[PDB]
Formats: sequence, structure tokens, C-alpha cells
Amino acid sequence: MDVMNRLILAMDLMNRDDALRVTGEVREYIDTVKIGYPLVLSEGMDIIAEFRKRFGCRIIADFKVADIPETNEKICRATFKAGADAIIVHGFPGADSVRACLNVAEEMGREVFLLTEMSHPGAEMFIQGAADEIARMGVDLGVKNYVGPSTRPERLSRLREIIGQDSFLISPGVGAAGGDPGETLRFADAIIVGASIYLADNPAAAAAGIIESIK
Amino acid sequence: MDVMNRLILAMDLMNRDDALRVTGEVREYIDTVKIGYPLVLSEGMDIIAEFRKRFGCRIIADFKVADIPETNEKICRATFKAGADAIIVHGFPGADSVRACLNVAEEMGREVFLLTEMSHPGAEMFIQGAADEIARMGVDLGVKNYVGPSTRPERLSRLREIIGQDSFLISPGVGGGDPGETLRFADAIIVGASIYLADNPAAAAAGIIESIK
Ligand SMILES: O=c1cc(O)n([C@@H]2O[C@H](COP(=O)(O)O)[C@@H](O)[C@H]2O)c(=O)[nH]1
Ligand SMILES: O=c1cc(O)n([C@@H]2O[C@H](COP(=O)(O)O)[C@@H](O)[C@H]2O)c(=O)[nH]1
Repeated sequence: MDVMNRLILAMDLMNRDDALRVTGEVREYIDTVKIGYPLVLSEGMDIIAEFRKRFGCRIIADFKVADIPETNEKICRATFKAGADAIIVHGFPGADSVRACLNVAEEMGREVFLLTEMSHPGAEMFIQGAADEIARMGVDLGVKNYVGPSTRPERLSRLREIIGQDSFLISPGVGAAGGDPGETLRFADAIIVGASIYLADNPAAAAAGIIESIK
Repeated sequence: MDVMNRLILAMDLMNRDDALRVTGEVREYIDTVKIGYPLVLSEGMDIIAEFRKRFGCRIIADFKVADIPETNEKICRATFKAGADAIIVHGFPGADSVRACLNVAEEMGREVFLLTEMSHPGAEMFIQGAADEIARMGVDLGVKNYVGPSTRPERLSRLREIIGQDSFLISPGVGGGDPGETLRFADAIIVGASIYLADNPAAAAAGIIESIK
């Protein structure tokens, strides 16, 4: 995927009018938008096609798919039919669950991103300990796209080592309570930024500032 | 939670007309319906209030919530605002992620179910090893409702030991797990396709209910 400015917008506003306005304002800097359940459950799956048409952006559906294989397939298919370019899926439910999502993505000409490790404090309890193994499972399954935490660069470096240089890696948890934009981009292909942009008084300026900091 | 006949319908059909037809056909047996992303993503979140209105049933939103705290908070608010009586949340992402859902539920007067172990084969890779710790985490958080797999009776028994007798436990994967034995440990069983794909859902439900007593 070709992510403009290596910066992905996490559009987690839950009001259509506000989500549209903010996303529109930063289209000059960002052409790849991560849409998750807060927006989708508030405004409907139609919002994905609307965003694509209105802003001419790529959409990553951040649905953290985490069910049994048959249910996973149903979610993935519905999500791709709704126009998503890619979908983010959890690895902790096991290889069969992940394989199911890969089935559907292959069948429909779309992409799966595998979430191997998370950025919040609770990730220390069970996810961190499984992270290397989940990433290796991804490699064994032929996964090419990954999501991993910027909150700790040493962990992010280890992930990149597991998945190789050819794999695509995107990373959330950027900022004060997270990692540094520049440092993260030593290992990740793109960073994901949400509230710092969408709650900013001037979202366009917030985005420009982040891109400046990583010139 | 009072589940009629200890039997929860997993309404995973993706067509509103068919979902409504089948649910109507078994309402005389089942008053508690699990609605997941397949139906909600196809037909929209409004389907939850429509089910509760049309059937006078309780709805468990099976969204397997598995994000960071701030995102889980948003998902739970939207879900409860849509009328869900309960939401199912993953424990694997850790305590703060679960706490977020619990706090929202408690603020809104709704319920959280903690999913501790899953029923499918891949569950053995990562989740099974963490399942008892996840249940113990839930217990300390004050979780009172749990989900665990009918396909592994020994695991289900241990989960019941951990959560204690006062906690509420529901269990899918029946087919597969046996209804009667599962109910030695679970308060209710969850059943999907063997009811909703049947020639006669009512009889299918009636049969299951019969095999229990
Ligand atoms: O480990 C992870 C995985 C995520 O998807 N995310 C997601 O990335 C986004 C981050 O947004 P924010 O920059 O406002 O923290 C949110 O949509 C969140 O759900 C995350 O923060 N950490
Ligand atoms: O471990 C689990 C957790 C679940 O929620 N489920 C859910 O329970 C339901 C089971 O449906 P079925 O009886 O047709 O197998 C599905 O909605 C599925 O997503 C499961 O099967 N195993």
C-alpha cells in the first residue's frame, strides 16, 4: 500500500458531520484513513463507501476481527463488500481464525493486516508474551501486512526483524502517551494518529505539524 | 440473568427478513438472543432495538470487544445506546481494556460478559493458556458474567470453579459439546445454525430443550 506522508488518520469521531469535515480538511496530507467501530456503529457501514467517494482515500477497517473462523469470514466479506481496502484482524484467536480472514481477502482482492501486539498498558498482561509467536504465525500463514505498537521501539524493532523488510508495518500509539513519530518510522512503514488530529482546533495544522516533525 | 429454558439463540443470519422470521419461530422457547457483527454490519445497529421491541427479548451484543480502553469505551457506549442489554468482551487485551467496558456498562445500567476461552481449534494456540488467568482477572475486576466453551467440559468445570457459583456462565460450541453435560457447569447454552438453518427451528429448539430435562 502507498500511504501518503507515511501518516494514517484514525477517524474515531462518532458523528458523521464532524468525521466528514475533519477528514476532508486533512485529505491534502493524508490519503489513507483507518475507520473503526466507533464511527461505523454510530453511522453505518455505508460511511466507508461515502468516505472513499468523497475523499478519494484508501480505507482500512479497524475491526480487530477476533471470532471463530466462520464468523470471521462473514465479517470480512461484509466489510469488503462495503468497500474497505483492508481489514485489521487479531492474531490471538489462533491460526484458523486468521486463515479464514486471509481466505476472504484473497477471494475478494483485498488485504488483511495482522495485529500482533498492542500499545496500551493492558497489552503487558497477555499480548506482549504472545507477540513474537503471533507474528511468526503470521509469517507462516503468509501474512504480509502487520500492525504493532509505537509505544516501545525496542519491541517494534523485534517485530520488524520477525516479519522481514518486505512486509508492510503500520503503528499506532504515537504521541506523549506513546512513541515518537520519527523513531517509530525507523521500523514502521506508516504511523497511525487519531485524537491529536481529529480533536485539534485545527486538524489540518495538527497533521502538517506531525509531517513536519518527520521530514 | 433469567434466560428462558437456559437456551440462547445465536442469530447469525445476515438477512433481516430471515432473522426476524426465525426468531419469531422460536420466541415461545427462547427469550434471549445473541446478535453479532454479521447481522449488525449487514442490517445496521437499529436491528437491536427492533428485536427487543418486536420480540420483547433481551439482546446480548456479541462484539468480542478487543481494543484499547478509549476505543472500547466508545464501542460500548454506542452499543448500549442502541439498546443492547449486554455486550461480550475479550479478556486477552488485559485489565484496562475490560475495565473500560465494565465502567461504561455500570454507568449505563447494562451488563458485560467476559469471554475467557473460545471453542474453536485455534483457541488452543494462545487463549487456552491464558484463560484461567483471564477469568481470575475478571473476578478481581468484579465481572459477574462469563463465556466459556462447551467443546471442553474439563475446562468449563475449572472456569466454573474460578468464577464461583453466583457468577453467570454461558457457553457456545454445542453440537460439538453436549447440551446436558454443558449445563452441569454453564447457566445457559448458546446455539446457532442447528436452529436457524433448520427446517423447523421451533422443533429444533424444542428438541434441545427436551434433551436437557
Ligand atoms: O495497539 C493499538 C491498536 C490500535 O488499533 N489502536 C488504534 O489506533 C487508534 C489510535 O488513536 P489515538 O492516536 O487517538 O490514540 C485508535 O483507533 C485505536 O483503537 C491503538 O491505539 N493501539
Ligand atoms: O468460543 C466461541 C465464542 C463465540 O461467541 N461463539 C459464537 O457462538 C455462536 C455459535 O453458533 P453455532 O451454534 O451455529 O456454532 C456463533 O455466533 C459464534 O460466533 C462461538 O461459536 N465460540
